[PDB]
Amino acid sequence: SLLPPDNEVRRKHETLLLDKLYDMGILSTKAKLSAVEHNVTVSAFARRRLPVVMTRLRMAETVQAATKLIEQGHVRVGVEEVRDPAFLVTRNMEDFVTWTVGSKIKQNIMKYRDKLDDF
Amino acid sequence: MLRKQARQRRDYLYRRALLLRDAEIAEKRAKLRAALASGKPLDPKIANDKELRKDFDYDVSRDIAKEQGEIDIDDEYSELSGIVDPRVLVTTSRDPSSRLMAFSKEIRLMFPTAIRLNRGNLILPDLVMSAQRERLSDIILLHEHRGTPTAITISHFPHGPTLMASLHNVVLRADIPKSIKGTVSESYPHLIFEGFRTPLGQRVVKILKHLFPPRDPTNNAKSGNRVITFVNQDDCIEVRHHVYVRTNYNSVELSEVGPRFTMRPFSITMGTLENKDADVEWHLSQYTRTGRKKNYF
Amino acid sequence: WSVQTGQLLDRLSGHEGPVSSLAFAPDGSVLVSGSWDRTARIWSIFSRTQTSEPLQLQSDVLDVAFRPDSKQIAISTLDGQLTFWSVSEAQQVSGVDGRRDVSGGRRITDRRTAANVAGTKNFNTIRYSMDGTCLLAGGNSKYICLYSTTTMVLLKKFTVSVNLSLSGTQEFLNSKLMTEAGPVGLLDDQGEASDLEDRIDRSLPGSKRGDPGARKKFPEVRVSGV
Amino acid sequence: KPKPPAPTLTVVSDVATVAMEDAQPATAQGVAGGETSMIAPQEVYAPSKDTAEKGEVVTKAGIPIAKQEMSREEKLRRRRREKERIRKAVQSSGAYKL
RNA sequence: CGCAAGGCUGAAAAAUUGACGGAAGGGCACCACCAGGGGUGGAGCCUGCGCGCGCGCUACACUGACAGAGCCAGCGAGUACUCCCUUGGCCGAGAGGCCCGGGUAAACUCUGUCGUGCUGAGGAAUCCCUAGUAAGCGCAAGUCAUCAGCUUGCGUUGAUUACGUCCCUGCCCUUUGUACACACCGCCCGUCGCUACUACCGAUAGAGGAAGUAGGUCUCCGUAGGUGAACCUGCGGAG
RNA sequence: GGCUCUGUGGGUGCUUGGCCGCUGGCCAGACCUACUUCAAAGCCACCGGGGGUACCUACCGGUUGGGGAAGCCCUAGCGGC
Repeated sequence: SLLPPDNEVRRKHETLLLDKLYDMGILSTKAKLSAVEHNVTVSAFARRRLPVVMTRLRMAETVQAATKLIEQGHVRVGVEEVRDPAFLVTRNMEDFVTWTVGSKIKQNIMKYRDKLDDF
Repeated sequence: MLRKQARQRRDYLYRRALLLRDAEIAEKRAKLRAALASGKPLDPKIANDKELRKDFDYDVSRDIAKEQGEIDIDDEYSELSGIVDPRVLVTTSRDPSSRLMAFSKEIRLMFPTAIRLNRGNLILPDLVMSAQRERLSDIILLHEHRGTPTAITISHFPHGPTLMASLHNVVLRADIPKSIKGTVSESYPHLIFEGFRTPLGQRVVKILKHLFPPRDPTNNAKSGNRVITFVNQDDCIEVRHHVYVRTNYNSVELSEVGPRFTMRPFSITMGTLENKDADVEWHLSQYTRTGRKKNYF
Repeated sequence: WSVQTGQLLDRLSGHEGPVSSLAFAPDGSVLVSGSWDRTARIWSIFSRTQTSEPLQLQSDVLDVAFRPDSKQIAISTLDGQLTFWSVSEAQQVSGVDGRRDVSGGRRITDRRTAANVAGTKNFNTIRYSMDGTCLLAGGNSKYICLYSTTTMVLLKKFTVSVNLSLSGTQEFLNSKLMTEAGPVGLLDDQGEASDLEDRIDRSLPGSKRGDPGARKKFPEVRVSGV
Repeated sequence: KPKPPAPTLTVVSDVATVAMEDAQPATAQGVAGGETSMIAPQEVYAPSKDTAEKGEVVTKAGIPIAKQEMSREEKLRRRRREKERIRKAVQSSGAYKL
């Protein structure tokens, strides 16, 4: 902000900062620097954490149950199992968080949907 | 992959709604910047908003960049505008006729980078699935009445708009003999658009000119020998496809090489071909009182 | 891309997920991609027709390796199984279910038994021998397996480290190291340091892949390449 | 998403590759390795028009040929090739009547 | 309201960057070759386009007819849907309502009965087509444009033959650029324009016509001066 | 006879003693309080962002009144600069 408004490096680093924060999912728009004024927030980081983002994705029911499930280790993010309940899930890894391989929670979901393939 | 398409479409719709609210605020912020430079007194409801001034000090620069045109608007085409060659497949309805298949070939040859696909027994969600699975930019569906085509459906992918249009006055390439016609040249075509002035007209201009691969801008004003013309009167966009030689610096000889349409659009939906429940952006309002008087595009 | 030109030749496509392992054939005719759409692709690029034959699998593909005499390929999935396919007639000719053979675990910060820990039961990387007769397979686990590609048996298993300062090197941790505040190798003991640059914790919360802070107390055992 | 690529230039010298090698008692290369001068002959000397003589031209082959010894036909052909590259990129009554 | 709003007039260039090619070498193409498949074109019906033309639809027999047995889908639910019009009679003061007459598949599989019998699969051309593709089959819907003379979905059964090459027909592009190591290549060719200069030709210093070229450190001593013991500078000698 | 729950011991890393004022002693302890020449070298030392600064504190530069380490000189003193 304190740079002059027609500055090239100001414009380039505004677009870089907004694109970085929108790719990490903290901001919901990438067209205002007042988003980084009063919308970037430790609560925005803490809701980009893993048990809250799988509460939102409805992998669990509540953030307490989600922290219990990812402490017991049913949740992988991508291809690697995640035991840390503070792993910050970015906007393009929210498409890859899912259950682990031999999960009893996955067997519970398939047994509910009556698609329990035992092979 | 499918979760990524759904997530990116939802993020796009949320960003568009936030842009609506931010435009409602930024119409007020552009009065504060113009009053600061010119010294004309402004409204008290604008000059006495502390949040507006406090955030204006950070958000000057994007308004200046939009005034200079240095940035581009959040759009489904602005992500890959002149970077990727848009690949596009043309398909028929389910059981095509021979003249519909030859017409599908003709409007495949209209685009230099298109491919044609045989429908056969191909369910339409799996058609959309295979398009997103092979990263196609556009699909175009064709519908015939009885050996004569009556509808196009131009759908942009991954989640872009459909333009459904009905065709009239179709004169096929496959009616004239091979002694008079020939193999159409496949060079990157120039495009001209005539008569689009509303923002809806610029919308249909965008979703029609992002079907063609981008022209090399070094010497494009004189090189290239093939032109495609979209000109609308009474919101029925009429399209010709010519090939030309510049027989002098003052004169040019045209030669009609492709099919002639006058397509009329009747539906522009912000959502792909599978979504029948997508939110429409415009539709041809028949059976209203002044829907025949009012001209869109 | 092309090496002698420098610009981008193509973007091949047909994968419904991120592509995890690539392998060009040692004669030079076939690319093979393997991706988290539970799929692999025999890409033929260098011919006049550019074609893609899919190999549908049961889980996410983790590794792809060729035989030196290029008629065979081994692809290692996320179930923990190796599947030996042929490249000419694309049929699976062989297979090893190798979860038990590599499952050696129980890190600190792991509330499962080492037999129930999923995640250290797959082969992240596989390489044929220069003979072409024995695979070697290693994942995020203590064991390296050395399989035979014809007789399909595990010839020899190795242990990478005896080092107990690493985290996952014994599958049965002893109960002497479990206090009433968690394990004894888990309490933050930075505050009992004489030097300030040792006492300062410049670590970021939830950073699995590297941060310059890098507490790195008791790192895991994983074989990331063979 | 990493960063936009911004141009960065690196100044290499004419020293051997065992000056880029790390510090150790002896080199890992043999006796043949260790004379490779880290810049190619094209960077030691490349014949071009900016480093040619005054009377001479250099061709596309890297050979000095002089404009005086060049014939008229080859001059015309070299002009045509350079032009092809450029294309690729009130009076008196007696004065009126008589 | 003011300007715009006064007719040497009477319809059908730029270029040191430009105009057009040729030869060689690449890339691609069911508008190319190659191997096959399928339409249309023969008879009848009819939308449409301008009597003609195709696009659909139907009939045309071994892939047969009759009678049985068994066994398979998917999309589809707006108190909403109905094929006519009539001979009679009922109850109808009259308008109507009644009654009786007349005009969740196809396919497939198995088992038997009869046996080619106006009971004949489309010429020249021309077009299209490479995997759940060609082709057969039914079921459903009728979505502000188009479509009932049909349209669009949806499932079912599911092949032959290419998957190579630029030889033919073409299309695109290289011969400038756009990156550097290895490695390889090695001044593509023609007809004119334009510009600069040079001289020529001939009518009245001049507009045209025609052409060509582009090497004494340290220490000491003897001196002479300086600000004097000393100390400094300069010189001449020895170590 | 069975399930469940609980307790103790061993194991879950390669085997060199219990304690102390530890080259020696003690496990029944013993003796109790001495001995002393000359305080100290400097630096660093993690509070989220923008902003206010009256008061307190930190740093820098000064002002009055006292204080005199040390440096310099000599008429030698209770000295002088």
